[PDB]
Amino acid sequence: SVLTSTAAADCNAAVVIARNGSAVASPLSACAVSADGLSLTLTAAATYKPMAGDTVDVAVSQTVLRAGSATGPAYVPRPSPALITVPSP
Repeated sequence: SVLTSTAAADCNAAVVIARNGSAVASPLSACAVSADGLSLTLTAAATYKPMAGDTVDVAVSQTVLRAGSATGPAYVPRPSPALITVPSP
């Protein structure tokens, strides 16, 4: 997968970051993708630090991130947010 656009505003509109049902506004400052495209490379915001817990999902009906390619099928929300072992108690 690859991001169609990588502007600061565009990055925050692609995913929703929450913890215990409470979301976080503009949790990122930038975004990118790995060379092989098998993983994302997100730049965090300055309002939190790593403490081994978090969760993340994708915004409903978003089109910024597309699998296959930048012109392939788009991502859709998971049944539940995926786990991230970083910024939250």
